[PDB]
Amino acid sequence: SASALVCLAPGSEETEAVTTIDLLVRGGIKVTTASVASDGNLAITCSRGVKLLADAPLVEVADGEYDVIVLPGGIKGAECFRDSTLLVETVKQFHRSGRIVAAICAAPATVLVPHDIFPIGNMTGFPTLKDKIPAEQWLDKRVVWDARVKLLTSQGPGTAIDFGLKIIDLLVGREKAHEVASQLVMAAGIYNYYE
Amino acid sequence: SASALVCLAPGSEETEAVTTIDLLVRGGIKVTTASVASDGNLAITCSRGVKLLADAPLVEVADGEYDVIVLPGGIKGAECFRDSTLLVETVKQFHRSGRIVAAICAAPATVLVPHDIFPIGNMTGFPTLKDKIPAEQWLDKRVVWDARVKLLTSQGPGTAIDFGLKIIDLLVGREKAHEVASQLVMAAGIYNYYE
Repeated sequence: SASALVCLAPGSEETEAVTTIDLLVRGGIKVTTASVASDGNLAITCSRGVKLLADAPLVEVADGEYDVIVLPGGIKGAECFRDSTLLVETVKQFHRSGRIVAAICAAPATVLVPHDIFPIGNMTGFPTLKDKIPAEQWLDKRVVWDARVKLLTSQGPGTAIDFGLKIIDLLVGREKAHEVASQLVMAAGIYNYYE
Repeated sequence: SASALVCLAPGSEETEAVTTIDLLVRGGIKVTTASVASDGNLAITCSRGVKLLADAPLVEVADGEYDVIVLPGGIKGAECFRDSTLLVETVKQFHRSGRIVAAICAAPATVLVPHDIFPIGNMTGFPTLKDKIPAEQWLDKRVVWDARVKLLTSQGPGTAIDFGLKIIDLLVGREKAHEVASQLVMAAGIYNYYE
């Protein structure tokens, strides 16, 4: 019965968003995609021109029963997220209500830091944006999970598998993470959750 | 400069398709997505439910100036490709005219082998479908490039980066492939075009 809300804005990074969605569905997690900062328009043009159709406007789904809210990166998508009062409030509400916030690539530095959503609490993001993340919070790691604040972060398009697998591990369990990983033909240095 | 025709069908594997498109654009390759939906529909529902929009129906663009035709996997999307006379015709024409055919995951075994498009040449594909590739052609490599017949194949969602980078190497060159790789935060077991 686990579910995820995956946010999409103009300029979101399509590999990050789609890889994550696909893995979550492979993990048996129900995914809803939400259009952010488009006044309800479901057509989203991503950072390298891939066009997606979101399921619903964020304002219609923000109050639902999801276990995780996912913020893909892509600098311009992340800026839309940052500048959306609804997005920011929804992320805060997910946190305060004991749910997971998952953010990749530009999203940590661009969305979470300026709004002080997670002012203590370990976090990563795209490495060339390292300086935008407070020194004491930064870790240069493919995926960072801070259970104290239920914050999952990750670094880039190439870490989207690692990111999605950790969401599965947290929501469904290790066995299912391995089941999913085992069918992807993953590169050798990525953790596969085996026994 | 270089261009790529990326085919899409109902049931295409969205991580494979989108990762490839993203990397090709990062490589400076002009990408056109073509719907192989039998009715010409462009709003494609992929294998895990992601809704992608194709630029054009295949009939309108099959005759274009492209250096490579790319066949994503996904079982039902590859079946659509196999069962499309225009798709098969187009792949044969790319091959006979000295251009590249690139196929990942289910596409080699489902599209290429039944139509005997490559009676000679090394190929890979999704490992659980290995028995569907003639033993004399099968290799268990993340990416297989057979220059003799200009056939590029790859194995799964987790090899989509490897696949896309090799397309860049072939269409643009090693420098650009390395440039793109270096932006991704990719895992250590993916060749990064250094040396």
